[PDB]
Amino acid sequence: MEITRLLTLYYEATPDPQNPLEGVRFGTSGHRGSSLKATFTEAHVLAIAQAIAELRPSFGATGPLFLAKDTHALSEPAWATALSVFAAHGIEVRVEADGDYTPTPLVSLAILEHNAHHEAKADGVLLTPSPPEDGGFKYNPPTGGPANARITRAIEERANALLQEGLKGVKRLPLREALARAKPFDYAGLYVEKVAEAVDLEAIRASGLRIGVDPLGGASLRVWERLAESHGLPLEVVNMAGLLALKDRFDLAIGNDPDADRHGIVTPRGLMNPNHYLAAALHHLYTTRSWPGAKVGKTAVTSALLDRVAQALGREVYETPVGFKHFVAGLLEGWLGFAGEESAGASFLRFDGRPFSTDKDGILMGLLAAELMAKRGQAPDALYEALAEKLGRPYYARKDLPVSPEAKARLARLSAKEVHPSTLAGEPVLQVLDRATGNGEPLGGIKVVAANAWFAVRPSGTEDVAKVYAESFLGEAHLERVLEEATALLHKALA
Amino acid sequence: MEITRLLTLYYEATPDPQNPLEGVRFGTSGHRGSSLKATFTEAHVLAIAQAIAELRPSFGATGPLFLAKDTHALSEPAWATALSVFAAHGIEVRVEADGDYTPTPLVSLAILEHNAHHEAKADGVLLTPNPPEDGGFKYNPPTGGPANARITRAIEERANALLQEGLKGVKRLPLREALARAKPFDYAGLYVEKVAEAVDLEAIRASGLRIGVDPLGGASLRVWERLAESHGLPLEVVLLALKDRFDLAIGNDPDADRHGIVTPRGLMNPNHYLAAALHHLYTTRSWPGAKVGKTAVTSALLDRVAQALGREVYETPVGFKHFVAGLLEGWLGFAGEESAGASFLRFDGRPFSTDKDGILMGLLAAELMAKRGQAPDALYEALAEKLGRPYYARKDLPVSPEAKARLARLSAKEVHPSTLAGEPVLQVLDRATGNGEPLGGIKVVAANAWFAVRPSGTEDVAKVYAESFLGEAHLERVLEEATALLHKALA
Repeated sequence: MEITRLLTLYYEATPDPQNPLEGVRFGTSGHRGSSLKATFTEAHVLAIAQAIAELRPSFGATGPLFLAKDTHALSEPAWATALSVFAAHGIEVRVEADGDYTPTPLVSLAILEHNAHHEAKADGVLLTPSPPEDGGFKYNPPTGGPANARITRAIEERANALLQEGLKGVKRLPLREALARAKPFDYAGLYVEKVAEAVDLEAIRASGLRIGVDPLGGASLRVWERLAESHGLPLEVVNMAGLLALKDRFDLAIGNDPDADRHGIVTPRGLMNPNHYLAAALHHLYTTRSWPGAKVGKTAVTSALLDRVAQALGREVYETPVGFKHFVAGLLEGWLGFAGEESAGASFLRFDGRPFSTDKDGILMGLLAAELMAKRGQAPDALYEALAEKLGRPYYARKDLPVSPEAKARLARLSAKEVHPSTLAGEPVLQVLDRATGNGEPLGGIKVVAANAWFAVRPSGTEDVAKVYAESFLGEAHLERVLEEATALLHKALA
Repeated sequence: MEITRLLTLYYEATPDPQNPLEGVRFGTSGHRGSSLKATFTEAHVLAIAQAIAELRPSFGATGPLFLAKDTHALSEPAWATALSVFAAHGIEVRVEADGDYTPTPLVSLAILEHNAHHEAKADGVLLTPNPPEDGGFKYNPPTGGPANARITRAIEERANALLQEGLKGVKRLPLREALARAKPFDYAGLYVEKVAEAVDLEAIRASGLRIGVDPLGGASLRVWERLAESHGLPLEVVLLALKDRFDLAIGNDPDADRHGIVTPRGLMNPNHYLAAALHHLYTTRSWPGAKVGKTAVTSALLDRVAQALGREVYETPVGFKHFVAGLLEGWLGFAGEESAGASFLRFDGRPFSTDKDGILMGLLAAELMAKRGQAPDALYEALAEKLGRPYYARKDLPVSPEAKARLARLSAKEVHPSTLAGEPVLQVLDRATGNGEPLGGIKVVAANAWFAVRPSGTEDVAKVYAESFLGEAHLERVLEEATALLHKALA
């Protein structure tokens, strides 16, 4: 009674109209929850899909809608629900042709290629929670990436409005009919073809390397197999990358999560720290691509090693608040060559300089590790080693400080002016920020920055706790010194 | 995998109003179907639950309704749907207190036990089907056992009427609300205490035997573990029970109304086990005037065994429902069926379970080996040597859609040979010798062999059952003449 109960609740459970916490909370990662908590039910999908069908035009999407779903249990029912209402709105929905699952970056690609050649722009709906065992509903506009706050805010309001009026305003069609309406689309077909213009597939097939790829039960199965059998890639499809280390008997092994927007890198030395791989990937990228006037994008809590890698390569960084959405415009327009988070997510531009995928691409990042080892005659983790030695070795850590429901609110109002220590673990504070250096947008929480270490602290949008991040290029002892002062300072301000 | 699809289709799919094959088909086994074929969907459950809610009064049930579900995926949502509807009608619904699943026999006991101490009689609803791909909805009246044809026919029409009118007449509650109104009931608890009134548990406890029990991922998991615990029974809970490191092993199907017996010699043929059980039962219980119940297709060894003990046989059409009344009123101490399903009376002549009880039969197999000092299969061997060894064959003959209709019109007149496999035909029947009700099909009886032919209710098939006490080669002659006779009559 776990999975069967899980799907029965999706349909049998409904959110409490009077409980703001069970309604549609469309954020940076779309709407997420679980039927076990009544936070992700048929009710939620009907409202969000209805809302998107109504606001779609205003968002500038008049063409087809690319529908996808990952391997999460609740995604199955969601896909059915969404498809059913959209089809009832006459919108041309495009569903997976080969298989039933479509990784997030493939939808991103399908939208981009479409709007680059058609007037009636397309958008996309991805039913994926990211990842334990909960549902997710994400929207990607004609930009082909995570929707911005204006669009999410508008979806959320309408969804809750419909929900609040009992859904009497939702139009639906029976699955059977909707399905007869849907138009099959070869997502992977398009992927295998175009990815060749972002990654040197040639250099990989002639590398003599033995690359392993574990779809980890995710949705990247079909695309990996087709990438291998369509470019003659030396990669074995053997069904982040949790426990892919099972067999370090490959020259390199790639892993992807359910919607494959994230990646894990394994080598004989083991599983790479996400931040460390980004560092290496970044160096390899800006060392082989010609991206005139293209900055390096990253979130405020992303490793500063990327910062040091960019400087060493005469490249400028564009720091933003957490949320891959802040990179979308930058990638879509070409001024961001590489964009990544510390959460094992990233993407970069094709050679051309044009965008490949505006959302996080776990597949592209996996292929790159292969290309990196190929062209450089050096493993990715060994590249990180060379980077750490020359530019500085980062020590990252993060902790959560439980906070009283009242202090949690005080944290929300906290700003740079209230957090101004002259020192950080023995170093002169160079900056205190409450806005992202790249776009100047507020970043929710503050960041204290020193020459070799920095720390940030932001409120948890779910539970009453403060999320503190800290990094240092001076060692574990120093890193603890930073966390202590961070914690300390943090409580003084929330007192 | 295909399982999330199976459950999603339970809700996203519905039966076509213009196609009778997808409507409610409440037979002897209740309603069975699959969402993958729009034959078992929320529409179906909503319609049946609503039908039963409106008809319970006329069926004589004005008390609690015992709800239960097995381990079939489609049983989960069906439980939710049924509970919601029943709750909306103010019906007091009893649900599984321990674990989430509950075996058919355990519901039967609860009804019987309740109706023997209250005036507002109780009934039950079990959500169970068959393969993992489908589910079912069964109803057990105040009798405690499978509903008869009258009730079943009433449920079917009302349910299809609702479906035809889009379910406009279906009222329900949100699961959560219905769930709050649900009264938890400890099924296994009542079973563990009362079973000691039907089988000699002390004998098993002291037997020194090592028994193995394989619930097979079914709903009987809890009751078994609790039986071993509350009685000191040498039962180890774990038909692939093919891992004979026990003196005796037991298997049960999902809803536990069927049993499978395993000994170092292998898996006992269902019919054979029934023979052994029947003998041990009548050479051990004192059931004054209690006849032996069996279906027209169940092995004749049972007839011989009953004859050897001076007991009358009461043969009926297929369908355990034909034994309910007899078990309920005491005139039949044992009721068995070739499909590995049986039940019997309590030591004192009172009903224990009026429906098939794979747990009872399983416990009985151990009591048998404990009290007799011989395995169930060694007993069957002795009965076969003394009264005659049976050879049973089953065979489905696919028939054109046209013959399927002629088959349904076939009677004793059309199938009347003078001899069967070189033996004089004693009687040709199209009625059951016990009650006298049509057995739907025909049966040809010789002194040492017989064969029956009946229409499958689900597909264009004529089912042929043949048995001979003369060996393999002779069985082959019985089948052949049988299929030959069948084709000719359906030409």
